[PDB]
Amino acid sequence: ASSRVIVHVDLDCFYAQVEMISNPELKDKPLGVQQKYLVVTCNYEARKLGVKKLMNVRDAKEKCPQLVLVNGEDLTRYREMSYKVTELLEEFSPVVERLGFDENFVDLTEMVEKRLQQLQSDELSAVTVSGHVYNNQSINLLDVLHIRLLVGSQIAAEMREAMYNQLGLTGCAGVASNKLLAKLVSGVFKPNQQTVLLPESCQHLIHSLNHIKEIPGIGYKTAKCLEALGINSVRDLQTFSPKILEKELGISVAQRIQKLSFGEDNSPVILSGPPQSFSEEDSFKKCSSEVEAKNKIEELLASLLNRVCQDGRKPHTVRLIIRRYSSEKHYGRESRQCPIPSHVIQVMTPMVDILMKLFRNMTLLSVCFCNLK
DNA sequence: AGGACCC
DNA sequence: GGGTCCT
Ligand SMILES: Nc1nc2c(ncn2[C@H]2C[C@H](O)[C@@H](COP(=O)(O)OP(=O)(O)OP(=O)(O)O)O2)c(=O)[nH]1
Ligand SMILES: [Mg+2]
Ligand SMILES: [Mg+2]
Repeated sequence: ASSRVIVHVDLDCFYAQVEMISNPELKDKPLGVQQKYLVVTCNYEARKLGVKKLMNVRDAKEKCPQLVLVNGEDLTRYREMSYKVTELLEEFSPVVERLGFDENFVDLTEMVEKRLQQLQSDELSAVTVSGHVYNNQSINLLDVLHIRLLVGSQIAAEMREAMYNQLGLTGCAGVASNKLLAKLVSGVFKPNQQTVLLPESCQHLIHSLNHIKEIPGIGYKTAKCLEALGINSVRDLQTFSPKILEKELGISVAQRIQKLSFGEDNSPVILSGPPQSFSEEDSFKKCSSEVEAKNKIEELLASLLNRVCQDGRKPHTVRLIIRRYSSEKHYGRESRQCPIPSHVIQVMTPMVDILMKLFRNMTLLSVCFCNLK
């Protein structure tokens, strides 16, 4: 099992789609989904009118005064539809990895091979692509890698069709030989379109990026380190001294990020299955005095309990997260956790009680249940 | 507990 | 306003 066919599915303006489906009157109006002072996402009509993702509400409403806004602080419906998407994809092939609420990877390698064994040495030359070919690259029908990726594009088109027919949702897909490249290529044509990457255009796709932060896997901190070292482009990263990179980022981060800079990524698509943790949050800048705010911890709990119940499995740990404030230097939240007594596993008041103590041990209040069994 | 990453 | 896995 060497060469892979991977699809990355990435839905369009996910919370906005869900809001437009719920309230048809919002369809073909420019629409922003708001959380506190942020317009976290907006539909493609708003993006034509200036509105950007994670743009603050003011900038957004003076870029576009008629922008309609709906509150998206409660994730219940987005989370529900998100699992519907994953389950539908799992029906195509069972190893589906989630990334956030609206991206999924599927390893289609077995499915592609089974479809190939089913065509004769006649219709093999009838194989055609579905959707865009990255960089308008010519297909070579005698290249077995090209043929597999095209069958991969046909499977992806069937996935996007089923999503739309069964769930009312549109999205993009990217088909490529690994997860890094499938995820880079899925965003090439948006919204609601798909693209496949043939191997000869891999360097073109990688060099299309304008900074190494654009590479999935390289974040805020790593990008700052590389900068400090004079590394700005993908090519700077590709040509940089492996030794020097090793003894600066650790052998782990360094060998992996350098491979990514070439388009190389051996990481497997992992079956996400059910979630590992369940949390709810609330934000209020300045607002929590450190006493008159327990009632908040009680709401978070009431709502979580219903979710964790419905799941069918139970958590064996609970955690309280907080954020403090005086100025905005970089990062730092705070957590205390402890196990959940097993009497209480099998509800409110004793949980309120455990939490009010983890509080006393210690803007933001969140509760997180984890260590599910 | 907290770090880095992700959407 | 959520999530993942590693140290
Ligand atoms: N609060 C918050 N929500 C986010 C953040 N990133 C993503 N989300 C939510 C809003 C999105 O609708 C959903 C999926 O994230 P994506 O990056 O795919 O953006 P979205 O689908 O809206 O846009 P797209 O059409 O994919 O460009 O997750 C973030 O940094 N903060
Ligand atoms: Mg995305
Ligand atoms: Mg999306």
